[PDB]
Amino acid sequence: RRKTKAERNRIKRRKEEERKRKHEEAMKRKQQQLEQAKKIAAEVEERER
Amino acid sequence: KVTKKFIINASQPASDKIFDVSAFEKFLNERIKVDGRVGNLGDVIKISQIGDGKVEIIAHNDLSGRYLKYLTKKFLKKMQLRDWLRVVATSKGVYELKFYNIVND
Amino acid sequence: KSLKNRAIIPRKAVKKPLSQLEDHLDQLGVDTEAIGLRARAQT
Amino acid sequence: PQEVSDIKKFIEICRRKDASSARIKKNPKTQQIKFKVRCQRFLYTLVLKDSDKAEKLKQSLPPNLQIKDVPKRNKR
Amino acid sequence: VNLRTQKRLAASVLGCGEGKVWLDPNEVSEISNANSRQSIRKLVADGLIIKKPVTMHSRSRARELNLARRIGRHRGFGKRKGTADARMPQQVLWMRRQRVLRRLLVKYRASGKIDKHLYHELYHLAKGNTFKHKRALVEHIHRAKAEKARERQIK
RNA sequence: GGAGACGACGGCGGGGGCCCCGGGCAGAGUUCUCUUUUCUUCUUAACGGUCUAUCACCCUGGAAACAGUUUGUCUGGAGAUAGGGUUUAAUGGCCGGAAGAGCCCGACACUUCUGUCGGGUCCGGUGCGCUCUCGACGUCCCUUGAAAAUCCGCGGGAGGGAAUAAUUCUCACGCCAGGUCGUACUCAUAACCGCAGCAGGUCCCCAAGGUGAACAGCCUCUGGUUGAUAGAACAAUGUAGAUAAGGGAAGUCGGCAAAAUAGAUCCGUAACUUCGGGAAAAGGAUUGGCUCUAAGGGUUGGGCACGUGCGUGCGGUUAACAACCAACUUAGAACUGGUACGGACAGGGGGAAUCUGACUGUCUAAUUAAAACAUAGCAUUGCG
RNA sequence: GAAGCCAGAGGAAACUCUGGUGGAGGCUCGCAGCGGUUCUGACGUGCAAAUCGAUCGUCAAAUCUGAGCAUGGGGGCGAAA
Repeated sequence: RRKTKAERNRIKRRKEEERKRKHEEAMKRKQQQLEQAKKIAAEVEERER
Repeated sequence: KVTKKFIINASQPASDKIFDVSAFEKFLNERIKVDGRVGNLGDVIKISQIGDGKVEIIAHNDLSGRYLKYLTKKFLKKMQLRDWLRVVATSKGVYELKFYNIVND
Repeated sequence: KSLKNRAIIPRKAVKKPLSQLEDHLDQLGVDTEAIGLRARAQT
Repeated sequence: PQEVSDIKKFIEICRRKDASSARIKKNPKTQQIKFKVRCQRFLYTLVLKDSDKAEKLKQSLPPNLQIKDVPKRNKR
Repeated sequence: VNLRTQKRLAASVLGCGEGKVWLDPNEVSEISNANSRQSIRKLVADGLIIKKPVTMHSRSRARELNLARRIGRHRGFGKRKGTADARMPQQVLWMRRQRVLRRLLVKYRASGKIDKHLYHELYHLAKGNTFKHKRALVEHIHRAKAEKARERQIK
């Protein structure tokens, strides 16, 4: 059936909501990597060796 | 409810007995307008003296320090001190009165 | 005032004479010797 | 200029041979910190929240890489 | 003592016109001793050279006239100088009216107040200049609904 | 095979910049009185990442009770509407660049050398506005509106290719190199030409505010000037600008010149005509200020039963209702000043006819702009 | 305010009328530009070996204009003076 402007606005709002959730989850994984940065440095050292 | 704090420092001209803090308080009480009308202070804006030639303004509305500086300059023009006294923002919400730069001739 | 053709120079950009300041304060009724404007005046 | 979103990739970039220098920029109004490394082609910027672990990332950064803090005024 | 070079240098340093440059008339020799942009900057910092502010061009009367024209003044037959089409185009009025009517018809069809056949008929009536405005279109839609309900009750 | 690579004009939509409106911090001005006032700074490049942007294309499905749809009537069984996607296109949002810059304000230091340290640089709105650019349409042609260098894609399958590992990978990072000139300044009432620092001539961009239909006229902001022999007096005759009682062309070869008309809204408009015009024909009524009224818009938002912020199965078209936001026109009424009301500026005198050339257009630079020339149409001649 | 289009009212239909839409024309008022009609105009050893003022024609095109290039005196070019 042909959709309504309210339904289109709801679809749009879900689109920016999922974009914001992706951005927040990327910030969380960056923070986790910053927390475990020393092990990452050791692994980079091991790979270069 | 938000509360805004404003200091009008006039300690140096008050100690030099050039600026009258009580007269300035009366001028502020008669000229500060709320909702476009003077004499509409009530409990919204309170003007007092905290000593040492300093004026306290407590405002629960969106009163502006720019408006307070405008009224201070109006009072200085009425007292013929506009050409010799300057109102300078020193801190956030604090306006201090001081002399202009003077040369010795 | 000549505001039709040019703007008035700001008061902070012009340094005031001590003699003029003492004369104006004396006319207003302030004892200049009791406050010491000579020390406040620069050179 | 390029922005790095991975701590591992930034560590490898700082261990690249062409990484001549590095600097740390602090933005306290935004409460963020930036690690900028100067390579041959690109300046790589890592953006982090201002935190103690962000400060301790200096220890994981290589020692021979000359790292400096950005002053408040860029004096010519 | 000539100060043309100093005035030009002060204008270039201060980033203004040469008419906005003020040189101190009591420090003419010290200003004339300045031949470099560095010395001009030093004199600007010392205050012997300042940039004069701009000449006043206020907009208060224009804003007052805009308020008066918004509340309805100064639009009489002795104030109009262009033709009616020149002041307000009939083509722009028609475009606005057609866009309002088509937007309302699209909204009604989407919300299900009117069906698709009635939408087509009202679209072609709107193109054929039946309705002066949205209110007239709404009354026509209400009358059509009332006639349809009366026909359904009769049948 | 594509790109390079292409006309003119018309309206419509998107984006940047400019203009305009409101709030805030800081500074400046005004202040007899009024003005929470007026003005000023409040900015973000190339180059990249990422998320999106009309056309178009694809999948499902099969439409008359025809439907979708633009300001503009085009599209559809050669597959529309609807639903879901894919992509050309950024001068759009955010991020890196990049605040460390630029800008504004303040406080110290300062023979100079020289500066030093703080606080900010924020949030919105509007549009028949101006300018540039992009996109989709449309109109016109007996007019159909460059070429090449250069770059890319495809068809084809020659060669070259691996487990001693190979790689002839348009991916990422890294290494090296980039020669010659020209670059000042003017571009014009003084830098060019006219014998000259000559009121002449000489090709382009960028283009603020008010009035107003308007890059009309007039005033103003930025930026520029204040440069063109001076001083005194106010005779005749001049050049330029004006007014004049009464009469109103009696003037003069001749209404030459001047005056009168003029914008906008409404009423109304003849003969003739190639039916397109004439026509703004003619002739009339009105226009200031103030206080109101009315009309013309945009955005968002519907109840159950389950699974669990979405998926179905239903149920209803009084949302014909609420909340928020918004700008310019049009019409009507009262009151009020008047010698004036398009109060300056700006801006058709009109009509009855005759001759004449069809019209638009062109020429005698430096005495003639026209019934001259050209033009479309028509007619004739020559050529296979 | 030309084709084209929409709606309403008639007509058996072709068409007729009414109200809109649309934006055509070597159309029209008019700014700049281009040109050069008139004035007992200014100027007349001039600002000028053709200039100045007002007024005027034209203003979406047979419009205006730069650079490069071509045509050279028994010639060229010429909407023909």
